[PDB]
Amino acid sequence: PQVTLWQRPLVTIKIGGQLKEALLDTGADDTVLEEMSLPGRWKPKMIVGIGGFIKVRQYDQILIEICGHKAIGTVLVGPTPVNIIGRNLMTQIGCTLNF
Amino acid sequence: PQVTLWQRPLVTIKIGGQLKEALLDTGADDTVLEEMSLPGRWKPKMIVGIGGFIKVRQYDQILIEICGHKAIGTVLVGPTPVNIIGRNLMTQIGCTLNF
Ligand SMILES: CC(C)(C)NC(=O)[C@@H]1C[C@@H]2CCCC[C@@H]2CN1C[C@@H](O)[C@H](Cc1ccccc1)NC(=O)[C@H](CC(N)=O)NC(=O)c1ccc2ccccc2n1
Repeated sequence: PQVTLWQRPLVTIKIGGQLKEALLDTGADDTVLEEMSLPGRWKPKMIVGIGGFIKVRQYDQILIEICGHKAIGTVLVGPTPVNIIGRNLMTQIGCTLNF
Repeated sequence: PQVTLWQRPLVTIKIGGQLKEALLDTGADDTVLEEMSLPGRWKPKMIVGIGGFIKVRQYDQILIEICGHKAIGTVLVGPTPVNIIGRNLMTQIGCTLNF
């Protein structure tokens, strides 16, 4: 459906057997979730945003359901004040901007 | 038109008599442009993103053309590595996410 932007575009994702709210971020290249326990092997990684860098744990081949749509991809876990769904998973579910 | 997200959603804006590329960011509450000269009176402001805070100059009632669509609103100028069009101006031009 058409999600307008008067308020933040938040949605519910299910990942790691848990339900969470997340922000559909067309400006985030990656998907970054708050600290949590995930099944798998991870690598350290450094990412950067407006204020500088944060170190996150990279997870690959993670199944994540975004509003009921299964998607598999790389998830970054770390100190983000808010769970962010980046363009990587959004393209998989078919999201897009309308102008 | 429907802007997909395989690559970054960049567009051309015209502001301050100049043409610039900017990112359509559904995850940014505000609009933040790289340091530039703007016509007006400004207030200092602190904003925060993934890595922490940055101090920006707030400008109000600024006319900014996004891909030819005039919009008037508050612009934040400061040390951002990339010009960001936030949800504030996007709602004015009628942008929205399609799921
Ligand atoms: C997540 C990551 C992969 C690191 N990518 C990014 O962070 C990219 C980096 C890009 C290049 C540098 C300039 C910014 C763009 C867009 N950002 C995405 C971009 O969408 C980013 C996502 C975000 C949201 C909340 C908190 C942190 C980060 N938004 C922001 O940084 C905007 C800044 C603004 N416009 O006011 N912040 C917020 O709108 C915002 C909202 C709620 C908050 C709650 C607590 C703390 C901070 C909060 N910040």
